[PDB]
Amino acid sequence: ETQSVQKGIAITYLHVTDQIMKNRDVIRGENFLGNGEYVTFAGILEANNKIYTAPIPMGLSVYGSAFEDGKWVKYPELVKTEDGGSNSSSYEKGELQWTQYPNEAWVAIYNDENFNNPTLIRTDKISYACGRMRSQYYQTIWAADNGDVYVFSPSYAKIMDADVQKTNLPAGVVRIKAGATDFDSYYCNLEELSGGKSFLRCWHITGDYFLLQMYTGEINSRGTGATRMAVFKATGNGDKGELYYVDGLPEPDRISSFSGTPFCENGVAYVGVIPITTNHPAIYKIDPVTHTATKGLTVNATGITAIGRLAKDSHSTYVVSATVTSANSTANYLLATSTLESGSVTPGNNGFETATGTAWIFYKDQYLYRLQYNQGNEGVTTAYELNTNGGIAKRSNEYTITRFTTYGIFGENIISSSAVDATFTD
Ligand SMILES: O=C(N[C@H]1COC(=O)[C@@H](NC(=O)c2cc([C@@H]3O[C@H](CO)[C@@H](O)[C@H](O)[C@@H]3O)cc(O)c2O)COC(=O)[C@@H](NC(=O)c2cc([C@@H]3O[C@H](CO)[C@H](O)[C@H](O)[C@H]3O)cc(O)c2O)COC1=O)c1cccc(O)c1O
Ligand SMILES: [Ca+2]
Ligand SMILES: [Ca+2]
Ligand SMILES: [Cl-]
Ligand SMILES: [Cl-]
Ligand SMILES: [Fe+3]
Repeated sequence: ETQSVQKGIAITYLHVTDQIMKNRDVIRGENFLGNGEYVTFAGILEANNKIYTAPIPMGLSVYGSAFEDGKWVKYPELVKTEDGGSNSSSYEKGELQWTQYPNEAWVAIYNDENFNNPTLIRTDKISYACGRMRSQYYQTIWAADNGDVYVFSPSYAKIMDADVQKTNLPAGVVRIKAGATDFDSYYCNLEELSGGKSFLRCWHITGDYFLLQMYTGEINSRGTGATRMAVFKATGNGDKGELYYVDGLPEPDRISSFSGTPFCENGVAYVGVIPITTNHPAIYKIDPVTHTATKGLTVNATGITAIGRLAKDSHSTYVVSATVTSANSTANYLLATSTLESGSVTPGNNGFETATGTAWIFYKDQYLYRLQYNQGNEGVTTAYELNTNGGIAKRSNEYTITRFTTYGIFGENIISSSAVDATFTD
């Protein structure tokens, strides 16, 4: 029995009720899809009492390229001859970086949070189903309210250097009917409807409506120009899909960024809009039925990084995470407000100072979890709630967690994941 370093998939659970952190045994990532490559999970989607994730191919590890004298190497000219690269895309000699099979998408369906015996299904109609920004892999699989799972691809691989690693498929969407175990016949080419544009990430709003953060020009590694929103009605136009750019937002050349995860309530989506350069961020309400946006709460801070609701007994409030960035520091404030649609909030008092967070997740209206990314080192997390006096309070337990590149919720577990180096037997 021979042990060696191989690629695995790490899973971290934050149980919200028991307030306990667990690591799963690392899942073997090598040859996850049957072609030798290893994978990164993108998204943890709860629907139909199951977990859906997109196993995003990463190419071949050093172990994978060497395995049985290059068995898995389709394009040997791409195997790296020396260490190189930058940031989370640094590579080592012997790697084959990024997938050799860009013209397909996989989805893994798991019966529960123990992540055993996945149903793995493939489509050749779209490229892999994630968005990309730096190290992070953005969820682009989402469930309509009836349980149908829509699988979106922005065709990020079209920007790969080598022809054989670029996808030739336009950004598009496919479907897994609720309770089905394979894709059905649905397909929507989004570039045909969008004016040739793809997207950075997307989310579910309500019903069969989804929100897409659209590019003004070509998709790119830095996310430049991801400054418009569109509403996608999946079953629109006789089950062919319909895409409408959102009206009422600032001009794209006036938007610096959007806040990251929308807050959905009563059939609409609230999103923070951070303008370039006196102009303060504000929360806009996006009505998917009319694809219209209206300006609401103003946030007197640098940016907005989370929007949600917290409650305890008879108390409840909206909560807006606001960043305050100075020349020498970056601070974060949780701000309580009774409305997202008028007025303003300012740190300096109902605010509560926290560390900054790479990702913020509301668990229902009960808890707010902060997840911090730390490059190659370990991530960090803390959690917040409303006390019995309706004030914002920090939860007792904090955690050091494995490096993560995606996250989601299933049941009472917040789940985070990444592709790791790990020892495996054989
Ligand atoms: O605040 C943050 N970073 C901070 C701190 O980081 C830094 O000072 C530097 N970084 C790292 O050293 C780094 C190191 C690792 C790991 O290091 C280990 C040692 O322990 C090695 O042994 C391992 O092998 C592993 O590699 C992973 C990372 O992620 C890293 O960043 C320099 O970076 C920058 O100056 C900017 N960064 C960027 O421009 C940037 C750009 C990309 C690009 O993405 C494109 C698609 O979008 C294309 O695909 C390109 O191919 C790819 O290059 C990817 C990134 O990861 C980026 O950071 C701004 O960032 C920051 O200054 C932060 C926030 C959110 C998410 C993140 O990932 C962050 O880093
Ligand atoms: Ca749902
Ligand atoms: Ca401070
Ligand atoms: Cl629906
Ligand atoms: Cl409101
Ligand atoms: Fe990085």
